[PDB]
This record gives sequence, C-alpha cells and structure tokens, in this order.
Amino acid sequence: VYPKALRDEYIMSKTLGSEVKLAFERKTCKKVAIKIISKPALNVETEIEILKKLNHPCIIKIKNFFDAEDYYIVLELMEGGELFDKVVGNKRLKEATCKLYFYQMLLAVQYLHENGIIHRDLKPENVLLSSQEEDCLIKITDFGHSKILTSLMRTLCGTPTYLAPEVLVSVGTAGYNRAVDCWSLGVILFICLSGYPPFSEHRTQVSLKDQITSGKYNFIPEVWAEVSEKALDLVKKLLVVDPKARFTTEEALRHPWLQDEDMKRKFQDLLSEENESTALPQVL
Ligand SMILES: COc1cc(-c2cnc(N)c(-c3ccc(C(N)=O)cc3)c2)ccc1O
Repeated sequence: VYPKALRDEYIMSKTLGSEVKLAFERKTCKKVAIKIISKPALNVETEIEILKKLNHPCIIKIKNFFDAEDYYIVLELMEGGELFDKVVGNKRLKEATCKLYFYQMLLAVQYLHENGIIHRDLKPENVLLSSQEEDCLIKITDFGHSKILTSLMRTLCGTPTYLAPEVLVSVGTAGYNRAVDCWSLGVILFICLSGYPPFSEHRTQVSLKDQITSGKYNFIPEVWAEVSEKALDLVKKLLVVDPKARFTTEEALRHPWLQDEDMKRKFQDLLSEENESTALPQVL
C-alpha cells in the first residue's frame, strides 16, 4: 500500500508504464502522473534537485515528492504517452511532425546545456507528448542519469610537475560531454524520419559497437527517398563520430531544415494554448 502522506493528497489510479501510475490530486481533481522508484537515493536526490530548479515548456515539471518505503515523484501528466509508442514496429511519423517534435527536443536540450546539465539518456521513451493530437507539445523526462557540469580546471593551474601524462592529454577533449545528447538526438531524429534504427543488429554481421564507433549506419535509400535532403543532411551532422565536430544544439537549431516558419508558428500557437490555463492578467 501507499504512504498515508501520499494517499492523503492523491487518489492512486491505474498504471501507465513500468513504474508510473495515474493519480488524481484531491485538492483540484486534476490528473497527475506518479513515478515510483524502490530502494538508489543518489539518482533521485538529483533528479528532484534538478527538476525543482528547471523551468521550460518542453521539460517535465515536478509537482510533489514523497520519501518513504519507496520514492514517489508527482509530475505533470502527458496524455499522448511516449514517443516510443509512435515509432515502435517500423511505424513512422510524417516529416512535418518530426520537425515539430525535434525542434522542441532541440530547445529543451539546448536549455539543459545552457544550465550546465547533461541528460545522458535521451531515447524515444523519455520524450512524452502533451496530447493525442499529433500536433502537440513534447516534454523531456527521466533525469535519473543526468550529469551536472572543474576537477581538471583546478588540477590545471598548479604543479604539472607530478601530473600524469594521460591527464594533460585529456584536456584537448575535456568539456565536450554534452555532445553525447546530440548524438542521441541524432539517433532519435533518424528513427523518427525513417521508422528504423541507424545502428541495429537486424541483418548484419558487423558488431554494434563497431557500427557506432565507425559511424557507418544502416542506410536504406528506399525508405529515405521519401525523406527530404535538408532533413537527412542534419541527421548526418549529428551522427558525427568526433564530438568536437559534431553539431551542437545551436548549430542544429540554425540548420536549414529548421528554418521553417510554419512549424515554429504552430509551436507558438501550441505554446500559448497550454498557457491559457495559467494566464494571469498583467500590466498594460
Ligand atoms: C497513453 O497514455 C500513457 C501515458 C503515459 C505517461 C503520461 N504522463 C507522464 N508524465 C509519463 C511519464 C513518463 C516517464 C517518466 C520518467 N521516466 O521519469 C515520468 C512520467 C507517462 C505513459 C504510457 C501511456 O500509455
């Protein structure tokens, strides 16, 4: 059974994932999502400490937290469910929709990056859709694995006299960890546009570690011929092996594919519409 303190504010309903439960807030009769996590502590102390501090349309907000036998985390409820469900089993979203979704993905991740945060676990199932409309807001979720951006920094201005070699060498590449969420975005954009994974083991004898390190991804021109060159061009620039050359969230946001005033207009429209709920009258 659930804590008295939890049951006291919420009315636990059905299951949504596995675990995430649906619940109603007593005060308001509004639907919320409650994530349960059994005992560990580190990932949560931080996911909360992060979520609490974050503030963006395309990042999931935390509504409440319960430290008990297990951990209960109360979040905004995304009604469209996971993005994974939209692409699983070679389903595929129309390009215009991918641009819409990916644009928000870029905004969200750029946001984290501006704030010294690295998600590190971006997958189709950590992206949630605000409704069942395929014209909806998406939100990034699952900050369990996030890093937060100085060891080297200090080590640097000192006596390199005893400093091991490997550490100085580590400098050239230091400070580029975020590049890994851009990889992941790349992988995601691929699956979305095509229907299929860039590096799977379906019909191929080359290892998976080797497809990825090489950069050589299963490219099936039959499916891709349906997809624009502008789109695919971007996928290519995110799936760069060298992280220093890889596209950043910003370079991606400046890419031709994303200079599309309609998709941006639709996102606007979509934005304000969510905000009508909270719209405070303001000074004129
Ligand atoms: C179609 O209905 C479904 C909804 C959900 C669902 C709805 N809202 C959410 N906030 C979440 C959710 C997903 C991931 C996490 C995380 N990993 O921390 C937290 C909350 C899920 C899921 C399936 C559905 O069929």
